Amino acid sequence: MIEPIKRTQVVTQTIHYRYEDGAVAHDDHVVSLIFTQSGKRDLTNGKEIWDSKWSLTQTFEALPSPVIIGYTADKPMVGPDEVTVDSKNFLDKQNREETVIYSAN
Repeated sequence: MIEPIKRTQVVTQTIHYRYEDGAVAHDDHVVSLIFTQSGKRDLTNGKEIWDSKWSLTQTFEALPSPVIIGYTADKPMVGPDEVTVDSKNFLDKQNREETVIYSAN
Protein backbone atom coordinates (compact mmCIF):
# COMPACT_ATOMS: atom_id res chain seq x y z
CA MET A 1 0.00 0.00 0.00
CA ILE A 2 1.61 3.26 -1.13
CA GLU A 3 0.66 6.93 -1.06
CA PRO A 4 1.71 9.76 -3.38
CA ILE A 5 4.23 12.29 -2.08
CA LYS A 6 6.07 15.19 -3.70
CA ARG A 7 8.91 17.64 -3.21
CA THR A 8 9.62 21.09 -4.62
CA GLN A 9 12.78 22.98 -5.51
CA VAL A 10 12.55 26.66 -6.42
CA VAL A 11 15.36 28.33 -8.35
CA THR A 12 15.38 32.07 -8.73
CA GLN A 13 17.29 34.50 -10.92
CA THR A 14 18.12 37.92 -9.47
CA ILE A 15 19.49 40.59 -11.79
CA HIS A 16 20.93 43.79 -10.31
CA TYR A 17 21.21 47.03 -12.27
CA ARG A 18 23.79 49.57 -11.11
CA TYR A 19 25.95 52.40 -12.44
CA GLU A 20 29.74 52.15 -12.28
CA ASP A 21 29.63 54.21 -9.08
CA GLY A 22 27.40 51.61 -7.46
CA ALA A 23 24.25 53.71 -7.69
CA VAL A 24 21.13 51.63 -8.30
CA ALA A 25 20.30 52.14 -11.96
CA HIS A 26 17.01 50.22 -11.95
CA ASP A 27 14.92 47.90 -9.73
CA ASP A 28 16.17 44.33 -9.54
CA HIS A 29 14.58 41.77 -11.86
CA VAL A 30 13.54 38.60 -10.07
CA VAL A 31 12.05 35.47 -11.63
CA SER A 32 11.62 31.94 -10.44
CA LEU A 33 11.49 28.39 -11.72
CA ILE A 34 9.55 25.82 -9.71
CA PHE A 35 10.49 22.13 -9.98
CA THR A 36 8.29 19.45 -8.46
CA GLN A 37 9.00 15.73 -8.44
CA SER A 38 6.35 13.14 -7.59
CA GLY A 39 6.99 9.91 -5.72
CA LYS A 40 5.45 7.37 -3.38
CA ARG A 41 5.72 6.43 0.28
CA ASP A 42 5.18 2.91 1.54
CA LEU A 43 2.42 2.99 4.16
CA THR A 44 3.89 -0.09 5.85
CA ASN A 45 7.51 0.87 6.56
CA GLY A 46 7.66 4.57 5.70
CA LYS A 47 10.12 4.16 2.81
CA GLU A 48 9.95 7.04 0.33
CA ILE A 49 10.56 5.95 -3.26
CA TRP A 50 11.85 8.44 -5.82
CA ASP A 51 12.74 7.73 -9.47
CA SER A 52 16.54 8.03 -9.40
CA LYS A 53 16.70 9.03 -13.05
CA TRP A 54 14.05 11.78 -12.80
CA SER A 55 15.27 15.05 -14.27
CA LEU A 56 13.67 18.32 -15.35
CA THR A 57 15.00 21.33 -17.15
CA GLN A 58 13.51 24.80 -17.47
CA THR A 59 14.84 28.09 -18.78
CA PHE A 60 15.15 31.57 -17.36
CA GLU A 61 14.29 33.38 -20.63
CA ALA A 62 16.55 36.01 -22.18
CA LEU A 63 16.22 39.28 -20.26
CA PRO A 64 17.06 42.40 -22.29
CA SER A 65 18.73 45.00 -20.06
CA PRO A 66 16.86 48.29 -19.54
CA VAL A 67 18.06 51.01 -21.89
CA ILE A 68 19.17 54.11 -20.00
CA ILE A 69 19.77 57.31 -21.96
CA GLY A 70 23.40 58.42 -21.76
CA TYR A 71 24.74 55.07 -20.56
CA THR A 72 25.34 51.56 -21.88
CA ALA A 73 24.99 48.24 -20.02
CA ASP A 74 28.03 45.96 -19.95
CA LYS A 75 25.52 43.16 -20.63
CA PRO A 76 22.81 44.36 -23.09
CA MET A 77 20.97 41.10 -22.42
CA VAL A 78 21.10 38.35 -19.81
CA GLY A 79 20.36 34.66 -20.32
CA PRO A 80 18.80 32.50 -21.59
CA ASP A 81 19.84 30.18 -18.76
CA GLU A 82 18.85 26.52 -18.59
CA VAL A 83 18.46 25.10 -15.10
CA THR A 84 18.18 21.39 -14.39
CA VAL A 85 17.14 19.65 -11.20
CA ASP A 86 17.42 15.89 -10.86
CA SER A 87 16.44 13.41 -8.19
CA LYS A 88 20.04 12.77 -7.02
CA ASN A 89 20.79 16.41 -6.26
CA PHE A 90 17.26 17.63 -5.63
CA LEU A 91 18.07 19.48 -2.39
CA ASP A 92 20.83 21.66 -3.85
CA LYS A 93 20.29 25.42 -4.29
CA GLN A 94 21.08 26.77 -7.78
CA ASN A 95 19.90 30.36 -7.63
CA ARG A 96 21.46 32.75 -10.15
CA GLU A 97 22.47 36.32 -9.42
CA GLU A 98 24.42 38.91 -11.36
CA THR A 99 24.82 42.62 -11.86
CA VAL A 100 24.63 44.61 -15.05
CA ILE A 101 26.80 47.75 -14.98
CA TYR A 102 26.02 50.99 -16.85
CA SER A 103 28.88 53.13 -18.16
CA ALA A 104 28.33 56.69 -19.42
CA ASN A 105 28.49 56.60 -23.23
